[PDB]
Amino acid sequence: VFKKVLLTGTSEESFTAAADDAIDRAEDTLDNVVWAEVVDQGVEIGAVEERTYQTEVQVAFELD
Amino acid sequence: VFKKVLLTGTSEESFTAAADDAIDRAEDTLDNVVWAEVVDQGVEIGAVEERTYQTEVQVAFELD
Amino acid sequence: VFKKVLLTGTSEESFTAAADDAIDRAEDTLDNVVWAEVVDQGVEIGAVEERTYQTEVQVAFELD
Amino acid sequence: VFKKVLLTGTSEESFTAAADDAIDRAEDTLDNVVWAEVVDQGVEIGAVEERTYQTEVQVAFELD
Amino acid sequence: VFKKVLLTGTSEESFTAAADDAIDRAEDTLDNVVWAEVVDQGVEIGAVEERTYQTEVQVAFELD
Amino acid sequence: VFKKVLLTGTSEESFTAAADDAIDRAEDTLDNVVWAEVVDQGVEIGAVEERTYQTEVQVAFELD
Amino acid sequence: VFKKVLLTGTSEESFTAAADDAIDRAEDTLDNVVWAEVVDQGVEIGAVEERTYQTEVQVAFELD
Amino acid sequence: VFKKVLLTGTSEESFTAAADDAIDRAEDTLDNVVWAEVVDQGVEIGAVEERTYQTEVQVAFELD
Amino acid sequence: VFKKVLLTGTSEESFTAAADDAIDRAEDTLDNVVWAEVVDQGVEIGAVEERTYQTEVQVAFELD
Amino acid sequence: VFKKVLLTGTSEESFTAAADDAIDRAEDTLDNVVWAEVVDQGVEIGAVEERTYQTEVQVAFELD
Amino acid sequence: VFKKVLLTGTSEESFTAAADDAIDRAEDTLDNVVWAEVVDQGVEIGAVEERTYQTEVQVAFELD
Amino acid sequence: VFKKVLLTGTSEESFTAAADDAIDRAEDTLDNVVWAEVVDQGVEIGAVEERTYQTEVQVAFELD
Ligand SMILES: [Cl-]
Ligand SMILES: [Cl-]
Ligand SMILES: [Cl-]
Ligand SMILES: [Cl-]
Ligand SMILES: [Mg+2]
Ligand SMILES: [Mg+2]
Ligand SMILES: [Mg+2]
Ligand SMILES: [Mg+2]
Ligand SMILES: [Mg+2]
Ligand SMILES: [Mg+2]
Ligand SMILES: [Mg+2]
Ligand SMILES: [Mg+2]
Ligand SMILES: [Mg+2]
Ligand SMILES: [Mg+2]
Ligand SMILES: [Mg+2]
Ligand SMILES: [Mg+2]
Ligand SMILES: [Mg+2]
Ligand SMILES: [Mg+2]
Ligand SMILES: [Mg+2]
Ligand SMILES: [Mg+2]
Ligand SMILES: [Mg+2]
Ligand SMILES: [Mg+2]
Ligand SMILES: [Mg+2]
Ligand SMILES: [Mg+2]
Ligand SMILES: [Mg+2]
Ligand SMILES: [Mg+2]
Ligand SMILES: [Mg+2]
Ligand SMILES: [Mg+2]
Ligand code: NA
Ligand code: NA
Ligand code: NA
Ligand code: NA
Repeated sequence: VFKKVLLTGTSEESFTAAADDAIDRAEDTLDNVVWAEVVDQGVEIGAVEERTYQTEVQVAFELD
Repeated sequence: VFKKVLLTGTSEESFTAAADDAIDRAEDTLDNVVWAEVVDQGVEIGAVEERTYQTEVQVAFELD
Repeated sequence: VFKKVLLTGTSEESFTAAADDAIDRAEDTLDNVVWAEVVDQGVEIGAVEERTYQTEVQVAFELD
Repeated sequence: VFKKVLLTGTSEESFTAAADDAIDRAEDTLDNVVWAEVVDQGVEIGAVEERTYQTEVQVAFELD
Repeated sequence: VFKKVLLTGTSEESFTAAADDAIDRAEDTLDNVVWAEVVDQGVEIGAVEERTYQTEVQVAFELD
Repeated sequence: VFKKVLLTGTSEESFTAAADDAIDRAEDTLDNVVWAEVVDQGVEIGAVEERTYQTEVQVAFELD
Repeated sequence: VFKKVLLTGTSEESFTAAADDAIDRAEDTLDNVVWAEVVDQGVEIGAVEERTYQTEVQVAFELD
Repeated sequence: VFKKVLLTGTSEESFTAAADDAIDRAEDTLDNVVWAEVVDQGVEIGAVEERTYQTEVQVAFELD
Repeated sequence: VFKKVLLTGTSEESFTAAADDAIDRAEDTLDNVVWAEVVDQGVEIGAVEERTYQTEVQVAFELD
Repeated sequence: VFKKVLLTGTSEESFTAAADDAIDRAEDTLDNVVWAEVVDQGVEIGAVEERTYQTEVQVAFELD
Repeated sequence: VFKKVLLTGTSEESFTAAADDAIDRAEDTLDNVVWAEVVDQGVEIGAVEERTYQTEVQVAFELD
Repeated sequence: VFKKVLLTGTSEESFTAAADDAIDRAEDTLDNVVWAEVVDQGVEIGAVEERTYQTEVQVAFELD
């Protein structure tokens, strides 16, 4: 059985790096991370000092 | 990094109040709740005494 | 077996009341109404005297 | 010919009132507003003092 | 309030059995499981000895 | 001209059998049933004695 | 309250004429037809003597 | 950079002519119109003397 | 077993004729073409001498 | 690099068997088939002697 | 109230840079740009000297 | 007439490079490649030594 968690990573550099940011966090806390699916992308402008790229991923991990 | 939980709130009054019901529950248990996105709405009729409005939200919270 | 009818309710007050308007009509004519799913919402402005909220629902009822 | 503008209204009270907030703004600036279609709903929590309901609408108006 | 977890069940037999596999896991760990919604189906071929059917479900459970 | 009715069939056995359950009901009442399109699948757990598979189909039939 | 029926019209000439074919049938049987929304289009080739254009419409009519 | 405007053209003749009606209006007012994407089609029946075909297009034009 | 090819037909006349243009090409090369499903429509303006209607179809054909 | 082919399998028994029917055909002709994604399901009724389940899959295979 | 404009940015380097290209243009002309949502991505090949990445964004800005 | 092939490119570096990987393969084998549309993005983690970015594109090419 696989389970997915819905995470939004951030980066000041790129959409790829923002996806990596989410996956890194998943790997900090979860065992057996197997894949991530991009489900949304966007950019925060008017709340931050530098544009911040956001990539939302479903991160799948194997249970047991 | 943000994480989302998928919650369905209920209310006997309105769709807005049903969204609030989910957000209230998230805030009981989670720190740093930042936003909610409505993803579905419906009404339970033939299981309850009074019509029950349901609003399903992805509730986003900041990790750390 | 359940069947659904696709109804658009109207209200001069709210989206919730417009959903109720459709469900009320279903219950006038059908037995065993069990649930409604919101599928669209909108507002009529330039055909009516007062803004009219519209909520479109699939209304499910049990056959037999 | 109709044209649509994509507006997000806000309210501290309800999703219906947030839709009205967008439509009111359209009517301030545009002639012949005829209808609005809800395309998204959400709630701002962690940037404001009170929860703020957001309703995004395509607001249609007749040209000429 | 209901919460959903996003699980992918597997089976060497059928899509129905793969859905059951996810629901079984949810029921091992959660109280008050009430319903599951199928959101995706697929088949793993080139990583396994026998074709493996996958059915992804949102599994809803009642909180409290 | 074809018309479609939106039916949800149920089965304690499988998603295929639940689709058949809806089609059987359509054929009880309608002439010239020609095809069915699956539009949703799910499982009822916390209202029934045994898990109940649901398959929702648009059932098309030829008019005249 | 409005209700919609899901009809597929056919024509050997065009997608527009196929939509008209469905609307014509609705108007044969229903009072107060107000609008139609195109939801699908296709072409039957390998069952007919001439290509047959199909346009599927939700046809809305006012109740009462 | 390209920008899109969301226009609904109308015609008493066809869906193609309704798309043209929107594009014609865009070209009246905008320079460097490059393409249009159909996003919706429908028919107005119960507000007009003759059925009126509507085709909604995103009309893209090049900035500068 | 059926297979589909994803083709975009073009016409200077109409969306229907653009669909036909794709189907004609499929029939030049493939046996047992059975149906086509429209999946997108658009108009090329700023690359051609005359507006060019495009209709994208999945064209299904029977294998063997 | 992976490529996908869009195939509809058929079966008189089940949706799972119809998916298998498509995958079997892919494996007859292609090397390195790795996975299949279900994209549609339906039932043919009014053209065949027995109901025929159809499952449409994108079948992915590795190039080289 | 927020308003969105639908812009397609271009870059010879990356999808991230193409999003930035659109946002830069919005910021040239608009005050109070707050966020951008990616809605499409693609690559122009057969009209340009070098592959050109395109990222389409809804760019939101606060009115007043 | 245009045709599209559905390809998934891979890269250890970025989503942009993964799109390029698919387009490069198309250009190895096909004449008159004109454009690519991104339809999915994801990351393989638990099958490879280094995270592998995947970008799925419909690659369009002109026939004849
Ligand atoms: Cl989710
Ligand atoms: Cl329907
Ligand atoms: Cl838009
Ligand atoms: Cl495809
Ligand atoms: Mg930096
Ligand atoms: Mg998002
Ligand atoms: Mg009360
Ligand atoms: Mg729901
Ligand atoms: Mg009042
Ligand atoms: Mg609607
Ligand atoms: Mg207040
Ligand atoms: Mg939104
Ligand atoms: Mg076995
Ligand atoms: Mg999936
Ligand atoms: Mg049994
Ligand atoms: Mg459903
Ligand atoms: Mg003729
Ligand atoms: Mg269809
Ligand atoms: Mg005329
Ligand atoms: Mg529309
Ligand atoms: Mg001509
Ligand atoms: Mg397209
Ligand atoms: Mg048999
Ligand atoms: Mg299909
Ligand atoms: Mg360069
Ligand atoms: Mg696009
Ligand atoms: Mg490297
Ligand atoms: Mg994918
Ligand atoms: Na989730
Ligand atoms: Na219906
Ligand atoms: Na717009
Ligand atoms: Na394809």
